[PDB]
Amino acid sequence: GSSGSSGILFIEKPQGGTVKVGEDITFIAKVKAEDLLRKPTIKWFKGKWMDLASKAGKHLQLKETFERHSRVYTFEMQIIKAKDNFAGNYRCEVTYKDKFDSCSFDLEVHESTGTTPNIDSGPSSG
Repeated sequence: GSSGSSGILFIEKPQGGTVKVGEDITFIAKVKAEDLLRKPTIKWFKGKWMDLASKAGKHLQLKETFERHSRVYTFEMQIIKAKDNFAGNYRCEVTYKDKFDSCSFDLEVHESTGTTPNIDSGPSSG
């Protein structure tokens, strides 16, 4: 197990997944906050240069919410009509007054069914 962690700041992390072509997927990402006057900013990226941040407009839409109840923020990433181009390696950058944290995940895109299924191979149920 090559996983090392120690009292990380980024409470929750956006666990990558696999969305079908044309489907809509959302990610979760929370951060430990102490102050209220200040608010941390999150920037979503993709590929090498592709910055989802600027891509957010139609096919993509980001989300952000604050919870003074626990002083923790929760940023989400709503991806609409996920195209085969949305697949690859994602990245997250959150620069907070206190400390900064970054996390990256993986996203997969499967071809949405269109025409009748072809000869398959394997067991079935139901």
